[PDB]
Amino acid sequence: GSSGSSGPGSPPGEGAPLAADVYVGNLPRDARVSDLKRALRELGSVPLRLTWQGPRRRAFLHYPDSAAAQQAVSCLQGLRLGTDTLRVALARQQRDK
Repeated sequence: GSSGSSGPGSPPGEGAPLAADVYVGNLPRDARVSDLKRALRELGSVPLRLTWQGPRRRAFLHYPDSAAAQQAVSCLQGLRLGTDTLRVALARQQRDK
């Protein structure tokens, strides 16, 4: 074997909006909320609320607090349904009225 190095450094979580909403796009043609839910369940990534859209092919996971979200995301990452690789990433947008 061979090892002996660290790799610290993670997107801080203080001061910025407590937006604990994860964005999910690039869903199959006729994807089913279940398909996604299941994976989330087994992955212990079950949020309080989940907004799934059909014709729009989008999904929004609402976690209790940022922490909960972050942890989940890292896990969700990579996960894909079929051939297409779902586009999962913390929902962030600068929309100021």
